[PDB]
Amino acid sequence: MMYVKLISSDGHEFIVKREHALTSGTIKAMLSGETNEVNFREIPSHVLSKVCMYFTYKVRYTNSSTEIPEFPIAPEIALELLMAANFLDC
Amino acid sequence: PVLRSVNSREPSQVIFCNRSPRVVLPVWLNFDGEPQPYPTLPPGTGRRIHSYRGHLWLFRDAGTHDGLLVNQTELFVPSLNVDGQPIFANITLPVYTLKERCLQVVRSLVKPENYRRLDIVRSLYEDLEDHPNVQKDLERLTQERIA
Amino acid sequence: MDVFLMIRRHKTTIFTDAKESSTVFELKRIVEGILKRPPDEQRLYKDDQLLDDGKTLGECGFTSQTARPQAPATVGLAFRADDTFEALCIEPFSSPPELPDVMK
Ligand SMILES: Cc1ncsc1-c1ccc(CNC(=O)[C@@H]2C[C@@H](O)CN2C(=O)[C@@H](NC(=O)C2(F)CC2)C(C)(C)SC[C@H]2CC[C@H](CN3CCOCC3)CC2)cc1
Repeated sequence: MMYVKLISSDGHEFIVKREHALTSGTIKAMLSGETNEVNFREIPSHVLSKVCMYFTYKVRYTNSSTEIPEFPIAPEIALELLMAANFLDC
Repeated sequence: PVLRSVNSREPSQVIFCNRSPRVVLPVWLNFDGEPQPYPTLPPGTGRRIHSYRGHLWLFRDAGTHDGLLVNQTELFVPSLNVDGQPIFANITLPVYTLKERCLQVVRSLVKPENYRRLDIVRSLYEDLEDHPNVQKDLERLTQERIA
Repeated sequence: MDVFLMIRRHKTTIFTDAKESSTVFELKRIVEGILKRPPDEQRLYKDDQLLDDGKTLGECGFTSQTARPQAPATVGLAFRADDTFEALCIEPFSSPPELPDVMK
């Protein structure tokens, strides 16, 4: 499908399907007032990587009667991930 | 209260199946609408129990009070048994928002007093504080029904 | 049986879903559209071993349980430019801070 690129502070590039990224209203807006790229100056890769995994998880298991697994969040990343979440509104 | 059980006095048999990784606390709304606790179901367990038609159930994490879904909705009302078959109420994890899930993990690791010590924006303290509860979800469901 | 995976090379990472009945070549084609490099120039690896074109994803070991949406499996990528295929180099993600004391 259509893909978009989400870049972290440490310079890692993540290519995610647009519809997966549009899970975040903040990413949506950034995408539209062209480049399909977005730069997150304050989100490091070990957070943004986990954000992309959430995008995959929500899409698959949203509106599905399969037993939903627990989204795994380790303790060492939880506080940073929460911060990213509040900003991304996902 | 619109969200209240009704005294059918008509017995129904249900199987509560926990299809979550969480310890479930079954919650029964009495005829005056008050939430009432019931025996907990550990993960991977199910039980055949007795209830009556028109009685309202909701299902929650026993320790954290996080919201859980019963048959892919929030409320379970036992139907009339058919052919001797128990009605199945399957408790599943919802697809939480990333923020809510992140809050669940932090709350799990940080004592409520120390929430203010975290180096996070203030709006998020208040969020960590607003622990999930049954009283708040009942008002939402009522208004949704009104809609 | 959809499998969910991460395709990584250097500092790039791709998040895509594929069927267990699909192959390396079909996945190399997926890389094409996204990254504009032809299949002849892509080597896809599971761990340190090359995955042979025409081996189904499950055969390669990308089992449905092993590659899950919450915890995707990594399929390595290296590009063949000019003379030699490059060595596999997947840069690590940032290291997390030390857990704060309150959490500790
Ligand atoms: C094992 C397990 N694991 C997770 S949950 C669970 C579990 C466990 C027990 C159940 C019993 N079931 C109900 O309590 C259903 C449910 C709800 O529908 C209300 N309710 C009613 O019984 C209401 N009464 C009435 O509606 C009427 F009289 C009009 C018909 C009522 C709440 C007003 S009386 C409840 C009494 C409780 C005591 C019992 C007698 N003993 C045996 C149990 O303890 C000791 C003494 C007789 C009934 C169900 C599930």
